[PDB]
Amino acid sequence: DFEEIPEEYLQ
Amino acid sequence: IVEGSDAEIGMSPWQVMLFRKSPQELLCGASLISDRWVLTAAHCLLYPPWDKNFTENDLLVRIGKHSRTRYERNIEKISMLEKIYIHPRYNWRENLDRDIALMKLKKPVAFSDYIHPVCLPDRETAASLLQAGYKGRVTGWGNLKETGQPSVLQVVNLPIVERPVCKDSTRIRITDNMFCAGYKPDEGKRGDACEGDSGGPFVMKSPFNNRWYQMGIVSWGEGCDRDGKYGFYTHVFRLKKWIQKVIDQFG
Amino acid sequence: EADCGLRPLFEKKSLEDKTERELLESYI
Ligand SMILES: C[C@@H](NS(=O)(=O)Cc1ccccc1)C(=O)N1CCC[C@H]1C(=O)NCc1ccc(C(=N)N)cc1
Ligand SMILES: C[C@@H](NS(=O)(=O)Cc1ccccc1)C(=O)N1CCC[C@H]1C(=O)NCc1ccc(C(=N)N)cc1
Ligand SMILES: *[C@@H]1O[C@H](CO)[C@@H](O)[C@H](O)[C@H]1NC(C)=O
Ligand code: NA
Ligand code: NA
Repeated sequence: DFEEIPEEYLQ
Repeated sequence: IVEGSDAEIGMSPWQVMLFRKSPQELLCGASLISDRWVLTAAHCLLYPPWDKNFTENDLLVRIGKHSRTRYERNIEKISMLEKIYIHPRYNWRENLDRDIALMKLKKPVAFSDYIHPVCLPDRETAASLLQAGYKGRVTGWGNLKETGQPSVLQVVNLPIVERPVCKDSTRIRITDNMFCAGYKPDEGKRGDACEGDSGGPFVMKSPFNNRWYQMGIVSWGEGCDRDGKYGFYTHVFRLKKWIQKVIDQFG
Repeated sequence: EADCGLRPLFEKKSLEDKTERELLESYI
């Protein structure tokens, strides 16, 4: 449903 | 938001989305009150009856958003949480009394056309504006109906309701740390916050200084937009001493 | 803080949003 966010924020 | 409309660009630049890291999904609304502090409802973070107990690393804050689901490149900013503070007398056992929490960001967010803090009321502004019939504004990406989800941020203006009417609408014990808002069945117009709007702001524009103040936090309601029911909001001014204590001590 | 509650795309440029007048009219 949600567009993936840049991986940097999930680190 | 039920029976609202699409927000204008930059209409609510203090609006914050609390975002779950995994699975990636909307958790709640919230608001920006400074470059390092975000205000939300305690039940967004802690609600044992539903096995909810989020820690800092579980969540992100997304600021400057309009679209619910898109990654708004070059517009939104995404922040990590340094620390969560829940009101020490938050009553999750009974009626969500004192439904308020603060989140300190790891790094300050840069203000922009789309990102800007809301004011918190002082005693005088609260006394002047928190009156039955006076309208405030609620915003959020929550459900469009009680039982779907919006493309972009929704907005609705709603009148504050007389305390005895709030009390007589529900079997739940209401406290001075809550107020309610919404139209009466006879008033024709409608609208309400809903699931997913939790933690977002109820704001009013002061006619004295033309600034927006956050008077409430979306807290609870029996269903959404039901005739004879009202939305309940955390009374921000009544809990401001706690807010200031947290920021003064940890900020 | 100093400029809290003043929106860049509205108050700061003296533009009104489409429904803020509804709020003002209720503040009787
Ligand atoms: C024990 C109490 N549970 S409760 O209402 O969910 C507790 C609560 C109240 C307000 C905010 C957050 C939590 C309850 O069920 N009560 C309190 C006294 C009468 C009865 C009631 O009718 N509650 C309204 C209500 C309860 C549950 C729901 C639901 N669908 N979960 C909806 C309305
Ligand atoms: C008392 C209880 N009522 S409830 O009917 O279950 C809330 C609910 C409505 C629609 C879908 C899912 C949940 C409630 O509001 N609770 C139980 C504990 C947390 C809080 C909550 O869900 N808050 C979110 C919320 C829901 C509705 C409204 C509204 N203004 N109608 C506001 C906040
Ligand atoms: C919720 O999580 C915290 C920290 O992990 C824990 O200490 C607490 O006991 C848990 N339950 C609460 C606050 O009700
Ligand atoms: Na009652
Ligand atoms: Na209603």
